[PDB]
Amino acid sequence: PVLVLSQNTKRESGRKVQSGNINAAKTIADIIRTCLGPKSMMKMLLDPMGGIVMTNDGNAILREIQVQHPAAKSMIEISRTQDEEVGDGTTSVIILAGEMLSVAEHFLEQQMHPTVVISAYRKALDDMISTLKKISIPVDISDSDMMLNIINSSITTKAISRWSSLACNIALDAVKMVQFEENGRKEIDIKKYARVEKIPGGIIEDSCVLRGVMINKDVTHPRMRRYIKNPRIVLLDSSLEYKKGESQTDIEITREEDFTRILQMEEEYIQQLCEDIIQLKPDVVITEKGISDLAQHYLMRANITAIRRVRKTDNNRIARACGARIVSRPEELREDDVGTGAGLLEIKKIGDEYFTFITDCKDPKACTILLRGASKEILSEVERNLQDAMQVCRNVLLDPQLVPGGGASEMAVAHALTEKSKAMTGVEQWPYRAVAQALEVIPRTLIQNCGASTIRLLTSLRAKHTQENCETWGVNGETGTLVDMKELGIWEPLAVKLQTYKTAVETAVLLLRIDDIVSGHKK
Amino acid sequence: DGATILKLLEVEHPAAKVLCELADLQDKEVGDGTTSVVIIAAELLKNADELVKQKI
Amino acid sequence: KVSNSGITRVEKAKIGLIQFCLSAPKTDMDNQIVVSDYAQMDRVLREERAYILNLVKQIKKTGCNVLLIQKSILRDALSDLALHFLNKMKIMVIKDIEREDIEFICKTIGTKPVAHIDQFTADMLGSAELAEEVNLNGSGKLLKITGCASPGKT
Amino acid sequence: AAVKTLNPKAEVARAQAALAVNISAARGLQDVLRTNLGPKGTMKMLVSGAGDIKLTKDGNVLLHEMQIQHPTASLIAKVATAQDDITGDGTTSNVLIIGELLKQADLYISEGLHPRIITEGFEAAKEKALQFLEEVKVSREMDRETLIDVARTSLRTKVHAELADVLTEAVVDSILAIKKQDEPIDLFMIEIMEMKHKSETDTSLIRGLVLDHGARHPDMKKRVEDAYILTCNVSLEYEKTEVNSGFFYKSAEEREKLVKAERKFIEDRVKKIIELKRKVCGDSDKGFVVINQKGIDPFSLDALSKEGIVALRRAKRRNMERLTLACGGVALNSFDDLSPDCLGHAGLVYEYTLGEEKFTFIEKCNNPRSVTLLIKGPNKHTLTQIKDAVRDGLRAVKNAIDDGCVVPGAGAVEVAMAEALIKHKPSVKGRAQLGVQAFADALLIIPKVLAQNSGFDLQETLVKIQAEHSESGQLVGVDLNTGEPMVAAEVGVWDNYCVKKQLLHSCTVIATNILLVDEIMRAGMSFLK
Amino acid sequence: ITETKGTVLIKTAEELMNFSKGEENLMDAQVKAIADTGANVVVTGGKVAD
Amino acid sequence: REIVHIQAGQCGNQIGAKFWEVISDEHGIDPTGTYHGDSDLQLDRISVYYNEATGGKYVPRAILVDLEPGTMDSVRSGPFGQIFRPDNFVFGQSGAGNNWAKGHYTEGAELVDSVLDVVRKEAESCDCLQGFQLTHSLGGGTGSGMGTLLISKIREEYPDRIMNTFSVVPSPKVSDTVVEPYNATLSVHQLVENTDETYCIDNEALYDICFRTLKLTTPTYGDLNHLVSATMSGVTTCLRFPGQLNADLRKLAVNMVPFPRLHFFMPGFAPLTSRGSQQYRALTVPELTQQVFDAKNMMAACDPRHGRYLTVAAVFRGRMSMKEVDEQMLNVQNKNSSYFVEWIPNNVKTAVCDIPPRGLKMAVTFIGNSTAIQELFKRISEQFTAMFRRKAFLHWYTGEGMDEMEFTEAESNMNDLVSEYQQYQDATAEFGEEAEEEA
Amino acid sequence: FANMVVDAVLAIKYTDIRGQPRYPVNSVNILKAHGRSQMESMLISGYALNCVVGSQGMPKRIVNAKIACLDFSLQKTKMKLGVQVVITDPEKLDQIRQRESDITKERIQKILATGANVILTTGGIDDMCLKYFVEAGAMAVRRVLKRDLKRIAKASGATILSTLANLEGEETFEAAMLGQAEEVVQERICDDELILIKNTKARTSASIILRGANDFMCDEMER
Ligand SMILES: Nc1ncnc2c1ncn2[C@@H]1O[C@H](COP(=O)(O)OP(=O)(O)O)[C@@H](O)[C@H]1O
Ligand SMILES: Nc1ncnc2c1ncn2[C@@H]1O[C@H](COP(=O)(O)OP(=O)(O)O)[C@@H](O)[C@H]1O
Ligand SMILES: [Mg+2]
Ligand SMILES: [Mg+2]
Ligand SMILES: [Mg+2]
Repeated sequence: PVLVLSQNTKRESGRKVQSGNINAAKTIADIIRTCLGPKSMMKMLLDPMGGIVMTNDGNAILREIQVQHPAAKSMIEISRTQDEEVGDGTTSVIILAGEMLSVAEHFLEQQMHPTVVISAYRKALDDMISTLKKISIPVDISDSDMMLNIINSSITTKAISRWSSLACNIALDAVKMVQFEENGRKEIDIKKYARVEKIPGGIIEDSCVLRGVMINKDVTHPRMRRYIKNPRIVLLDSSLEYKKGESQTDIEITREEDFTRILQMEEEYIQQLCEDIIQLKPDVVITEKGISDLAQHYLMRANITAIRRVRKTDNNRIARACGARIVSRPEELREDDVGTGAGLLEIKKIGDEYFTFITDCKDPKACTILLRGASKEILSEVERNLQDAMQVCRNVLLDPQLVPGGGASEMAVAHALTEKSKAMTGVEQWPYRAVAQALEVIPRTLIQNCGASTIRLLTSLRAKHTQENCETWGVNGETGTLVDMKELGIWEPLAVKLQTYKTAVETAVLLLRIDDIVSGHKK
Repeated sequence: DGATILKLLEVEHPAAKVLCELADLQDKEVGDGTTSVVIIAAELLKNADELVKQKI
Repeated sequence: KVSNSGITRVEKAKIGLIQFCLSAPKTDMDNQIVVSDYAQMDRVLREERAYILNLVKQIKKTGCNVLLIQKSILRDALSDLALHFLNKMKIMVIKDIEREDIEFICKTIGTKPVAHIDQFTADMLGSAELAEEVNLNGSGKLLKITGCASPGKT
Repeated sequence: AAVKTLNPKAEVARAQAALAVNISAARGLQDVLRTNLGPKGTMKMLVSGAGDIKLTKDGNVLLHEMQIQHPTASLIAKVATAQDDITGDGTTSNVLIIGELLKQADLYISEGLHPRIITEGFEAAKEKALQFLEEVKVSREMDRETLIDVARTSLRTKVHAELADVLTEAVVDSILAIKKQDEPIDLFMIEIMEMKHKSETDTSLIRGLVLDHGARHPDMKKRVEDAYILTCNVSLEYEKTEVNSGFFYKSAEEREKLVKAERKFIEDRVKKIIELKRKVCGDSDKGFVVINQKGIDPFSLDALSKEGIVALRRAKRRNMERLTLACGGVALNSFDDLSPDCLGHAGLVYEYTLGEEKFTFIEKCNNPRSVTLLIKGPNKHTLTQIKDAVRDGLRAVKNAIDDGCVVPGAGAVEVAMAEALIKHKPSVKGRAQLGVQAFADALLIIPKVLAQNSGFDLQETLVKIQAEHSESGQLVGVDLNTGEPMVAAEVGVWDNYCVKKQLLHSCTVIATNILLVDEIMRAGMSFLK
Repeated sequence: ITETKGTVLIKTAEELMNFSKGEENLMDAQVKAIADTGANVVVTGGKVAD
Repeated sequence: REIVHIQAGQCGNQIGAKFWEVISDEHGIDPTGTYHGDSDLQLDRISVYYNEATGGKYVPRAILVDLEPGTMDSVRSGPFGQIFRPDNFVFGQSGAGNNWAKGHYTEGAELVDSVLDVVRKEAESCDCLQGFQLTHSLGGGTGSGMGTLLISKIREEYPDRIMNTFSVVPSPKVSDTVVEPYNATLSVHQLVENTDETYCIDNEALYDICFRTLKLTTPTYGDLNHLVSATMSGVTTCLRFPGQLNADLRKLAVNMVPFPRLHFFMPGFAPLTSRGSQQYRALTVPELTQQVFDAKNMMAACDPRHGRYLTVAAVFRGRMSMKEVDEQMLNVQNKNSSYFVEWIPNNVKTAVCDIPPRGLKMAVTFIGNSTAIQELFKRISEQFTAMFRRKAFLHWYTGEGMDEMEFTEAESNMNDLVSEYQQYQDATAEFGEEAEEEA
Repeated sequence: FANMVVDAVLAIKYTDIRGQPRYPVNSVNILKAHGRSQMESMLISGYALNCVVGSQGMPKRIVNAKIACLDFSLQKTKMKLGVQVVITDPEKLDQIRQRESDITKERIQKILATGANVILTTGGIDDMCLKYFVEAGAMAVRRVLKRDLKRIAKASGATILSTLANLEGEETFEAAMLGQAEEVVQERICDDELILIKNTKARTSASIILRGANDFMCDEMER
């Protein structure tokens, strides 16, 4: 009865859309800009399943928020690309993106086409990168006391800052161990081989990093030993149980002696399995699947110890720690796949529950971090902080460079760009300067969280950098006085800064190329 | 991308669905200029209509 | 389109039409193979491959270059093993020809339907000067057979 | 307001509102929990939706059984449980300190002080307190008489006076019997069994095992005066081939032959046991008892019954271990190596019937390393009340043995920290002296609550206690029948050392984290649907 | 009958004819053997056959 | 033999509560426990699902497990609650939250230790038990998470007893939990290698049959339980009544499951249509049997015409003559034999019970093994893969203590399982780029 | 980007009948992965696969590849649906069950005896079959797309096999039917991994990886 053309699809266009997206981007920044600096306070979030997330992490805040607006979905997404890439800097990236997007509407209202602004933004990004590499500082990874200060400068902003001296040791020892050169010349620092285990109770000063692994299992049969000094271990994959085939089988029996003989043949087959394992004389047997009651009887006879139903994620860590490799068929069990690199096997009780320990390895390539503390919520914040530290240490080991922290780099880059823009003639001169001036939102946020004068401190610091050799001066985040970063000792890896600037600039380019919105077309 | 936009919209007027597959065909045959073709086709109709309103 | 992977153009083609099935042997009576000894498993695998191999050797013996199968819905018409051998012997294969246009195909090129391997001789083949599948710009792939020696009135 | 413009259905509470919600709600948990502290505390009643009844006085039990829906009442509840499964005692004092600690910190914040200043006060106070506690502890030999006092001090705050006299002896004795040398105390070997009959003063300790099931055949003997114990988990139940199989015969006669033949696998196993029984038990004077973890067919029962072999089926997995250390046999999975060396010994086995249910007793073991506690009472709610009080008693004794030290209680120690924390506060610098002062008053909630629940005056009594310990350097606590100063160690009041160390660690950490919260927000998806 | 699945298999004419007679004769002897001991009444806890 | 029934979660408890209700009213049992029947045919096999206590009382063999008292109190306070064993009720205090990690690692771990004790006490009262029955849903956390943990613990304890299950299959058109696919994929991974067979049922066809075919434009869950409880009775019906051939659950596995890994069935219930059609449709043998191969009586979203059936089983209930049942069965077997099996002819298993289910003239039950079930499992995997790329809502699972590798592990099996069913069709084996050169 | 685009097109130039050249675009695989800026998107002289090695213990870099392409699954064998197994002598059961797992073992040893280091398969590989590659020190990948396998076989000179039988009864695997590439490396690109095949000798092939701020921006450069 009615005539239609698009059937219930909304549409917006014009300068309302461009102003609509920018106002949405700034709102997300206003949510998170209180969580920056050593004086940052915490937030608590509520999830659909009733848990509480008391966190300070920039990404953690945003991933528990539901927003309809298309513009906001972009900001949430670039948060997790930063975390997955370099693990640190998920807050400074958001604050920059809002400021770089907010200082652009000034030009739009002066009838300036967006493509003119875009060509100016990406032109300033290249000079941003070159200037950063100029003031880079080379580091010597062989100096342990230098590497402790790198990690300490990245966790003084979190909750574990009270136990900082302990945390740096835990993070550094683990990464120094999982480093692994292998066939060819492929060096890696994979992080699925550094398990983090939480156990409520005790005190946080009871945390330690083990030379090995821990398992939430216990011996199948009580008679089996619980304390071995130098175990010879084998890791299996199949099951020690007479299981059915798959080729559409059936048995037809017409004699008295066929029913009992068939049953006796299953026990002989298992005895074939157990005898073959014994041929290698091990002390510990670890398997992925079930173990029949008969198989335990033969194994306990030969003084073996067995573990049932271990996850595939745990065998791969054990195999790398002890030195064994997993073998599926016992008929192909050899001496090169038996692991003799352990130094102890112990099963303790931790609060009405049994754990299995394999420690004192000769040269492990896998570790298991043990954490104790008040409750689940506190330990949940501990591992989120520890993961950032272990991601920070890795980036140093792949690109040994440093740049001053505390806002020193931003002012150094700001001065360099401004002095370069006065050799530029044309309308692109103005956007080229406002982008550089947008970096100063990093020191400004630090001052406001400290409780100081953001007008007096910033103008004195801008005037400071105008001199010839003062590029390392930054803002102290606890008292509020301009101090040199050489003596205070704050540094962050060069990789973190490069990604923060690159992600921030490119997001502003994306949302500045918008002209209209179409909605509700139902796929 | 002109072809991508039109494919994602919901249209039921038969006079418009002809243009949606017009841009789709330009994608397969060539792969560029899928927005130029739609503009030209709609301008040819509009300009020809005034000729038909006059007794031609 | 053609099931073969690699061959898309044939010159001086000899075309033959098939109405039987190149698969494992299958009787209308409900049959089944019973295994009771371990040596029997290897025998079944070997005997199946020989049976399929025998069929293809007969077809190549007559000089056939292009093969046309007919659709079947009760048993498979072209197994993976059969297609592998036909590739090595350089035979162009076209599968799933409709049952309701078999008359038109025979009329156009002059072939003769066959329903038994024992009757696949050189007298049941048609000749064509060119057989090739052409690829339209973006619409899809099409097949053409041109230059029939014994043309019909179609 | 910066989060409403994105998701209008979001609920938030900003800076000063967030502190107001947390502090006002943490105090709510304290107003009802403060009546549990001390042996004079009041017993609550709890009723679920089904109409059940559960009287209790415990801290952790009360937390999870009271109808509460609050975020900040969820953080506290999770901590109280974490302090429960590890230490076993000290959950009520946990909540009282956290609430009182937030109240004192709020007192100075309302005057315009930044919360981070008080936080640094707590850490400085926490470190000093942990050093003071390290020098007050009393090291002893852990003789039986000392453990009686520690066990009594923890069983007296959760049952009436006359009952705690009975449970104290059983708890101390059971720990000692299973305790080897330096090897740690391994629980799960103190079986707790409940029998709903007779008065509740008949709770006793049995130097053996009790099993909640018995003989199933009618003609099995009900009592055995000298038994051999066989512990096995092999199956005497009819079993079929893993691979599919069926019987094809030809006539009636062949059908019978196939029927008899199919029992031969099981009948072989039964003959193995009987052949052993004839050998060791040559004359009809001793006994023989079979305990199996699996099922037993009626045919197998009839064969065993004809030889007077008492047999039980499908016992629990844990008892496969307890019987081994009690009687002294070997838990075996197969009969292909049966020998007299693998049999256990037990001096008395008999059977008890309680209406619908039956029980079996294994007693008079030569040197048991495992024992059982038998709980008796006239109600279901009473049995649960005894069960919880038993759990706390074992943990308190075990901690007093694992550690070499015991700390006097009755409210004496917190006064001592309060005194020492005052004389350290002039040393520190800045406004952090306010944080130290806040902590010192927090530790004084334990002596106050104890005096308040007995019917005395808080201010008058606490000054009397602080009047002492300042002119005479002895450790002085609160007396519950006179209100007078009392020397804790001389009377017999005691407290575990690990409980106090962990209690100070946990409380300070939470209050530190709670006070630094900017805002409470709920902006995510409403429900997981 | 066998607890495991059990079917009767016949391959010749004689086995088909002699199956029914054989089953009945076996049942007669079993009951007569019971009556040989002197039992006057039989009590069972299950189904009875015709 | 002896069987035990165990229910968990939301959906499992509801069906089980109705199931025991549609058993007592047949066998002459009453909501107090006495037996008031006059037919000895009912009491011959009464002990397979029941225990007898002194005084003539009878009690079910059932275990009710849930992490929240709300559901258990509803059954306890509701009808037939006085019949059940008092101690068999096992309940938590906090629920599961439908996070599969929470029900598989954190909460279910400390509950099974107490539940495993109860099932031992029930298994001690039977001379020789034969197997278990499990009733659970694949969407809730407790059904999937704790259901997986329960089965793994059961297998280690009990070596070779059969594992029958009745699981409802999620219909993603009814998506519900935004994170539905995570729950379904992991449980099926464990189910493949630890159960004999599973009977799948979807709420979609549960929604269609009552609404469209019958009446009640707004059918609530209460009616949905009745329809599935009708299907509960039948696969299980033969077991509680005598027959000329002793059909036990073990021979069901060997005779219905040709391959140990392709062991998922979908059932069928014919005699239930519109109330007027319940009267005016001439409910004779061949039209009633005609509903077996229809597109309406199915309760799974798998088109049969685009599939090939493997094995079929037919159960009949009622006192008929022997001839007409075989006559029509002979007719139906060859009527639509074109769309029948590929290499397993003559699959029809015929079972007849004199006493029908109480209430109606006629009743039957059908079981079929389809190759179209992969159409259902494929769609689950496709939706799963689209979400894992974005890592959406992943922290709620990984952050609970489970490694990310498990999500990638479970995906591999689902592709492996689909490949298995696809292989047995030989029809689905039937290009954009221009690379068609020399070789 | 114009330099990248032209180089990729000229790298797929094909010489066809009589004198016609051919440039089959969309034969170049384009991959998206968020992370660094788009100016760091890199062209690959070879091919790229969105797959990871089957098992962890297996090696992850080969410096001289002998690539073998297969189109069939490597799992334990199983009799067809028409063939049944009936046992009347129990002593034969043990040999029956071995042959299921032993037929597949012999096929693997035929493959590995000719010098193959990298195995690519469209079908799946059983967990037991992965062990033989581990000890021999070879790399294997399962669940590979068909269209990907066609391009690698064309570029590296290998031949796609749907079976092992030859013009006689037995099964053989000669060395004249193997591909050759200069290097196979599994790399890390923003939290996930993929496989790179470099410097194929039979022909030239190229692939492009694109980097961007997020996924929506990455999809835009692809179109
Ligand atoms: N002691 C300090 N004084 C001043 N600035 C600091 C100090 N510690 C860290 N910062 C600054 O904090 C900034 C961001 O750190 P953080 O608060 O972890 O946010 P994110 O890492 O998410 O960007 C860095 O730029 C660093 O310069
Ligand atoms: N006889 C007693 N006289 C004085 N104080 C006691 C006595 N018995 C116990 N207390 C005190 O009661 C306090 C609380 O213990 P309890 O009531 O078990 O709850 P919780 O251990 O959870 O705090 C202990 O600090 C202890 O000092
Ligand atoms: Mg940082
Ligand atoms: Mg264009
Ligand atoms: Mg106490």
